[PDB]
Amino acid sequence: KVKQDMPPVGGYGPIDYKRNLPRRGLSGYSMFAVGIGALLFGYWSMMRWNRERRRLQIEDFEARIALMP
Amino acid sequence: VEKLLNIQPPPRAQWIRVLFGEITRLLNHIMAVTTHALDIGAMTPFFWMFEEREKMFEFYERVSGARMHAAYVRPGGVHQDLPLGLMDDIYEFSKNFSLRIDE
Repeated sequence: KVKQDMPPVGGYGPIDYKRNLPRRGLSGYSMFAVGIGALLFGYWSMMRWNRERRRLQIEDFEARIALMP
Repeated sequence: VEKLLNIQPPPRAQWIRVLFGEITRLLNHIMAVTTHALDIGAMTPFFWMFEEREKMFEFYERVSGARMHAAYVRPGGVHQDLPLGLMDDIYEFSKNFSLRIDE
């Protein structure tokens, strides 16, 4: 008969050993640019809302002071 | 024993011996690294990689007929060559082990 030992048609195809750890492109300083940007949004909006809340504050004190007598 | 006994193993024995030599080296290295993590902190990598190690012992169990300590090595060459269809599994593990170690 023939022999049943293993090796097949040669090569088993290619195999990739070498190291790969790629792909993060979002990082220049521009990460700072987007974060600091987010701050620049927060202070804008929050500024507005605190102004509004002061307006309400004066209005409430007006309620009280009109009550006082 | 071979060296002192003036014998050479046949080539295929030497090749199998090399194969499982570097496989075993893959074992002891992956252990050393992972357990070095678990000791220090880092509960998880122990788990991720010792899964693959379990695949390795899945190889040994076919090869030598037992899990870990089974000899499968003698003087004058190894005995009980690979079961038919083993090198396929070896290939398949070796295929993506690269991906996982990079992980």
